Amino acid sequence: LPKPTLWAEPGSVIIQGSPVTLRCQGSLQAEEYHLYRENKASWVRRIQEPGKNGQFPIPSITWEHAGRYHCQYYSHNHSSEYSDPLELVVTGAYSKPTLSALPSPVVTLGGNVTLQCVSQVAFDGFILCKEGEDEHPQCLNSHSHARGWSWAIFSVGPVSPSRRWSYRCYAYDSNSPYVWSLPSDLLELLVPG
Amino acid sequence: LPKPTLWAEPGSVIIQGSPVTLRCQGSLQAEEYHLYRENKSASWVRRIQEPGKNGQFPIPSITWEHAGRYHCQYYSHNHSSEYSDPLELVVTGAYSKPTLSALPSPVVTLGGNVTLQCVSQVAFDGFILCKEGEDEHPQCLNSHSHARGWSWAIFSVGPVSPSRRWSYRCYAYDSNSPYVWSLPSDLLELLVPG
Repeated sequence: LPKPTLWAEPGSVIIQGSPVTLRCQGSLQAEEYHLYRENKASWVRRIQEPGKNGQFPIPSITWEHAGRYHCQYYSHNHSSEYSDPLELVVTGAYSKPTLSALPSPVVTLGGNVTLQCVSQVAFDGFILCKEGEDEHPQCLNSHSHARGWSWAIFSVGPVSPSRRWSYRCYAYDSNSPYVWSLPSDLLELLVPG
Repeated sequence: LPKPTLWAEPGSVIIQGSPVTLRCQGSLQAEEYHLYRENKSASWVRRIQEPGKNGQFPIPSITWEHAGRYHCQYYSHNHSSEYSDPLELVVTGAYSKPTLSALPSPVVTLGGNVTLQCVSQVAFDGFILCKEGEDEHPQCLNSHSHARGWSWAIFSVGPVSPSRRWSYRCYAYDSNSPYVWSLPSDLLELLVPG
């Protein structure tokens, strides 16, 4: 039976000391749940019999709150399968990095530009974001699947389209960073209203 | 004397069988031009009358070998301006194609998370992500990083396509603790005329 849906009411990448709630949507005939996982134990909200999901608010958050998050609505008899693991992130812990436009902040119409993200400390993890219109801050992380077999990944958060929203990826080797393979099969993202 | 700046007209990243046309502007005084060259590359040239027109370098049938970072430095009277900031020429479609699989699914809410995956059959190390434009050709973002000193990350993106309120922000975390990012940094906006 359908795995629940779990997102964060205000957002996912939050600043320490900010209100946040973890809303779980599943089958309306839901009586229990399942949350946070890093070592077995759980935050369960046994909702009566209404038509209002099972939220999980927290006024002040901490760094420990940061990790994976998955719910699991339980029925009078039926037990459902887990859902999508949520990536809650708390910011403002270490030394703020620097983002430098290469070469010039001024950029031509449809040009290329190298944005340098630096810091005073050694780091092998960085984030790039973007600011749109009505909506709020949106960032992207990149990780790799080196173990077993190699290929990178592109972790994106709260998306906000306007016109065309399609993604295509490439592949190459460091021997030649300018000569690349053929684009991938057009992947079209789906969004409700 | 001012520094020139070169750019492609049909775009900087193109496929085989497609026309490539680079352009390097400057001052209306100029007379000549200059092209790229690397650790084992070859240099080029073209001559100009006296007044400034456009300065163009064509390669109708594009080819992999032509794939390299470029440079432009013009000539005036007695001196020579400075060689413009390099601009990497990219030729695509050489080998085995990868697949893009938005795990665990492409369907996602406005404010839903998602992880577009690009896995390749052959052990590569350079992967670029490329969202397409409505009338604008796809804007491409590569993610490479350093090693020496104290490692830092650089986001090398292709054609810039400005849309709404512009602003960027940066962040840094540790390997052991990935769900904990540093404080925000300054804001950065890209400048594009009309």
